[PDB]
Amino acid sequence: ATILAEQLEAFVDPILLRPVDDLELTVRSANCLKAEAIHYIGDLVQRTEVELLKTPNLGKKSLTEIKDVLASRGLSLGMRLENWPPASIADE
Amino acid sequence: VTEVEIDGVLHEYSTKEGVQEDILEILLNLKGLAVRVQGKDEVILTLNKSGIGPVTAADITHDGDVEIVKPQHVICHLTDENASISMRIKVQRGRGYVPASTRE
Amino acid sequence: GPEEITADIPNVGEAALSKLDESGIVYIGAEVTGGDILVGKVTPKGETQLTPEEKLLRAIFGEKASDVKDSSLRVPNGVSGTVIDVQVFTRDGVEKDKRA
Amino acid sequence: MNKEILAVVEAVSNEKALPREKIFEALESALATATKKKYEQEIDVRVQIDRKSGDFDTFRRWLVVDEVTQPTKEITLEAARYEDESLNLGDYVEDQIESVTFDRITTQTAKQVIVQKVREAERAMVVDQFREHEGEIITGVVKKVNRDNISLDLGNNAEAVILREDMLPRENFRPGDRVRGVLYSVRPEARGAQLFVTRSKPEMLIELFRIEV
Repeated sequence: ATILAEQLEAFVDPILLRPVDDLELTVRSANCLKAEAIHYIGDLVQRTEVELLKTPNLGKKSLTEIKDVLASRGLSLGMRLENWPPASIADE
Repeated sequence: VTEVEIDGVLHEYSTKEGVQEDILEILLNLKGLAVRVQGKDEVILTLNKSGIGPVTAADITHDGDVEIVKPQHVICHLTDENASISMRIKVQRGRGYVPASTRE
Repeated sequence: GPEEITADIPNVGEAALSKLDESGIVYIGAEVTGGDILVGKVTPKGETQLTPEEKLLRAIFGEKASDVKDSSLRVPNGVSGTVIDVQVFTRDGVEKDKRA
Repeated sequence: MNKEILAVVEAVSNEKALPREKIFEALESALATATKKKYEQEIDVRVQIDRKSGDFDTFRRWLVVDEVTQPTKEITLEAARYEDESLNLGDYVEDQIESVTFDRITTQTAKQVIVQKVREAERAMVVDQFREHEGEIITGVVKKVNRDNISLDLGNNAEAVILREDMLPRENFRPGDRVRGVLYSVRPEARGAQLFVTRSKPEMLIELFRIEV
């Protein structure tokens, strides 16, 4: 093996991060939140439900759809973010 | 090459309206494609061609590192005025012979 | 009652009908393995008589005149393939489903 | 409001004295169980019992607390400030809904889960029946012979288990014989109330002589 080697050394939250339109509900339930220039459900969780109920852009059926979405407790739980990002949501 | 996705083709045993070879023969002609890649593991090449005549291997929209070494290679023959193929080709590195039955 | 050719059947898994459409028949082009489901088919079971514990199930679910087992067609154990062509023939009078 | 459940409520051969409404909830979650597997968790036994309705739509809950345990059923007062502090401490305020699990299909599995729920209700009823007496000098007839255990069959579809440790050493019993003793198990047993008699205790023959003289 020494001879043959020397013969070769000259070669070698996921619901909040998802969009409102990605929700299982209809497009109207997403558009009710999207009328306030919201694209992510994290923006919906950043605002209170009372603040959304004080705007007539949401409808009566949209309130029931929002309740059905909040029944899973992933969104609209009355939270407050920095702007968008949590610590797990970090830039890398 | 590993994967091909012709646009209007469900399974490889079908036929596309306006090309005088089957989809299986197009897969053999793409299997014989001689291509160099430079700085990637795998790469996706794009092919678009419309009009009467051959679809040579030089009709692939080449990326910034993929280099075809034989551009006269025929794949198939389009045979009508408005009948066009549009496929995505997946070309990757490897070693030996890796068939389809082992590894969509 | 008759048999149900629809996908709506029990004892399944995401691996039980992840290649079937919304009406039981496998797609044209779905490359299957040995032992998947091509056509989902459920048949009737026992009749006997209406039990005391099943007296409420006698008529409270539309099509509750039949039971439900499992007799779906499967690829015989050993062969792969790619489904290239599906034929559906219907005896006249029977409701055509959405894929027919 | 099809009124099918209304007349399905009043069957009522065996669940007249049993909790009717609870059996609808039971059967409704059983229609909702069977082929559910996605959603977020499972279903919900709790559901707005609307007698009139009949097909009570499985509603969810939010349970107002001051704690962070049971994530899909958790409120606080600070979250109740968006509702203008209308929520109080400890309430079970429902703020969500659920649907059904289907078709052709999923409903003999729903029949199967309807049966499962009926069985659970029957077990509860049997427990209540055994609690009514709470151990007495009743007899019975052997039917099955298990390892170090004797199965007895009484009246009104009732079964009792005879421990071999509470039995006589030489005196061996078999099927077809009739034995009598005092039970001492009707509370916590196993999926109901396993009637456990003891034909070896003194109080066992306390009324045995009383039955004669």
